[PDB]
Amino acid sequence: MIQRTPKIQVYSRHPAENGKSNFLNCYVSGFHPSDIEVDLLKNGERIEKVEHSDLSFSKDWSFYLLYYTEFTPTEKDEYACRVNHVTLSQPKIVKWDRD
Amino acid sequence: KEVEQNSGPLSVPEGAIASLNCTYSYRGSQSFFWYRQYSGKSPELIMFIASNGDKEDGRFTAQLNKASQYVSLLIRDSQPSDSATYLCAVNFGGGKLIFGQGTELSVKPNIQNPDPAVYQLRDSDKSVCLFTDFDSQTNVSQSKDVYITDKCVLDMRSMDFKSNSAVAWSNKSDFACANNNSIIPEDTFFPS
Amino acid sequence: ELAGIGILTV
Amino acid sequence: IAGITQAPTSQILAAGRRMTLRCTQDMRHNAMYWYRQDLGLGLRLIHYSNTAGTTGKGEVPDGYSVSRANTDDFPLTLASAVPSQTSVYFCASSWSFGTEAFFGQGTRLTVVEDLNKVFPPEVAVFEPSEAEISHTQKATLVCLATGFYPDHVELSWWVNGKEVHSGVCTDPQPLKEQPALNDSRYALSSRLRVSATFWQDPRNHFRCQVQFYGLSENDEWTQDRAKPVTQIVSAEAWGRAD
Amino acid sequence: GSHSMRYFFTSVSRPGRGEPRFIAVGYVDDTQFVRFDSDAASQRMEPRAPWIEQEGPEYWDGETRKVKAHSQTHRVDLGTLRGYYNQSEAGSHTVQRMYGCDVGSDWRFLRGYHQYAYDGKDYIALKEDLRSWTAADMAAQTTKHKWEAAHVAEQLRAYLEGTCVEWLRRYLENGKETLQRTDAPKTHMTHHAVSDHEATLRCWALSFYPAEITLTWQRDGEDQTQDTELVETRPAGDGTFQKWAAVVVPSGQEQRYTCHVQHEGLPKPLTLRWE
Repeated sequence: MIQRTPKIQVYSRHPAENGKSNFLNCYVSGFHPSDIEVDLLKNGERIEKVEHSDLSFSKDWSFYLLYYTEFTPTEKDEYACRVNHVTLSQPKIVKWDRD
Repeated sequence: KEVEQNSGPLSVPEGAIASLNCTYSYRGSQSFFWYRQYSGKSPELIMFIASNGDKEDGRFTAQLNKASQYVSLLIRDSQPSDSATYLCAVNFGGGKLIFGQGTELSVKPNIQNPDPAVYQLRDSDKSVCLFTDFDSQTNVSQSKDVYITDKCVLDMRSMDFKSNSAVAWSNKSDFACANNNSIIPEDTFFPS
Repeated sequence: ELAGIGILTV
Repeated sequence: IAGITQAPTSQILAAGRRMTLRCTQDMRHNAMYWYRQDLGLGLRLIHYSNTAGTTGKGEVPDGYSVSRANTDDFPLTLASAVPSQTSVYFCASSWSFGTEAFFGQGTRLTVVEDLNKVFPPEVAVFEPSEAEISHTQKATLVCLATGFYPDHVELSWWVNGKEVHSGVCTDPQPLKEQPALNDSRYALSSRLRVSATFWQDPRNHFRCQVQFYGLSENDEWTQDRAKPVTQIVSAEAWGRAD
Repeated sequence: GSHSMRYFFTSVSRPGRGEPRFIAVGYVDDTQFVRFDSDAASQRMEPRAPWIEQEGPEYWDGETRKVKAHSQTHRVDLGTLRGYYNQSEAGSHTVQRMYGCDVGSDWRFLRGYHQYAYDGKDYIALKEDLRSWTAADMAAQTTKHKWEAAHVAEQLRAYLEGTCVEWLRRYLENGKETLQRTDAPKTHMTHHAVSDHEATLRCWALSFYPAEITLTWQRDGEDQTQDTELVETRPAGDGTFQKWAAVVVPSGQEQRYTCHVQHEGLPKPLTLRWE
């Protein structure tokens, strides 16, 4: 059984401005099998109200998912995405870069 | 649900082209079936159709138009063996396969020399009179009183000869051969 | 619309 | 070869009893179907089963149970038989859901409020007319089975011990002798025409054979006269030169 | 322009005796509109689009029945394939199915697909002609013989050429505001000195539909292609997509590098540089 490691991309729906509401997105792709743990983090703490897209897969049979939650970015607040998978001995954390 | 055909019964003479139709409710239907059921038998699959258009299987032809939710079957050279109840089946997704009421098709035989007659028979317990050798156009009644049955077509095979018949019987002594509510030709041969 | 035909077990 | 089989093909039930119609198929079909046909209409979907282990409820599921423990079997269970369940039940099977369904032999099922309303037929055969011979040179024999219930009869013509299929004509469905009754007895007639020369030959043996489906050896009766069991009633006549 | 409709199915056996997972999704072009999930409390085909909600109850009942039939087919296929490959009932395996049809802008049939995979490897696929199969290994040949004996390729041809195209047109008309739209990319370029003499330029295209887009880096008039950090086109969550591409450039030489953008919503291709 062949396994594949998730690609993780953290971004926002619209260009971010401090004090303006937006949607924090974490897009995982190119992984197998399908089960995967994804949490969105605000200053390292776990954001509870997170929705995600319906599981689909790409042309090479690897899956992809989009986890998202509404947030109001500020200059002090930092956000991240934390993803666990069978191909990961430990969770992988991708910090949110404004670029 | 909701599959409806030409209610019937319909009549087509021997050797002619017959046409049955059928409509359904579910626009998303993708497979359709025509079955043949003789009286007392199980549905024998005639044809199936899926793509729009026409499909030729010998004497049978299926036509399908999803745009108007319509399916139909055409029979060439109607033979006496084609007389049966024809069933229309439409698939409504999954295992929900719905059948219509079924159209009874009667193929009428060609009568060689019509010779209407009525006779009397005998045995060891009742009285039986027989109306026979009439054209297929003649209809038979049942009221009267006394039990009267329906028309039946027998094929003599080697003689190249067919015949229509009907039977009436009773145990009442007032019953007679000339006793006939339906219209019967006056040249009905009676015994003498 | 889903396919109502052509889905057979392996 | 592989096919599909129902069992039984005929059964009479006393209201309140339980009965299971078995249906099996060999040809590796996934989908299976149970239909109910009342002769005043077409058949309606009772139950369906897309795969082995899964079932579905269809057009008329009220009062029926099913099971799909494996691929081959799909039985239909009637727990509490009621008189309104008298019908002809058909089983079908198909490769995949939506593909063509292949039917079995059918099952004529009649539920009665009282087993004492079942009766075997009285079969009599009536010899042709000499006037019919003088006018048409053809002779017609009339078989008549009377006073039976229910409609489970199958008539055939046998000449000299061999069944004939030429010149024969049986009524499509029986008649009602007292049609006002829901339990009215039935009657059926049939005709066999053969040349007058064939009838006048005194060596010919004509026999009308009527198969009646009724009770079985495992059905309790406990009445004084007789119980109608699945039997054959024949009535014969011979030729004569006259 | 060109349009397409595709359905994706995933069924996962879960270690033990638990009910397997089944997820079905439906896409018109790059827009999802229907879904089914076995772990949801509805157990029905659900809408994920405004224009698909106008369909009648018979549509939703038929889709529910058909997607349940797919789910049961995969339920059998998990154990069947497990027996095919002599796998243990203690592990978890995955069956994936994808089928659909593509048209050629004039809404005429162009291509048809039906592909089937066990775990993450191809198992069997309907060829281009929609009448022959491609089996991956020696058990997929058993499945292939079974499907040829039952004429599956004929039925799938009838679906891919008939019903798929009809309902793809009907879907394209209903909600034409959404499906037949074209959102132009909103672009900008960023410059970051990775060190004293180092530089890198990121070309950003946002909020474009459909997802097909071309971003390339060109140095002094010739494309570099290989010297870039290009990422997969990703969704923003509002029906549009994002894509960016970075290039490493020396400091003071940012003007040698230009970003070229191509999309439907842009009548003429775009060229950007570090302003």
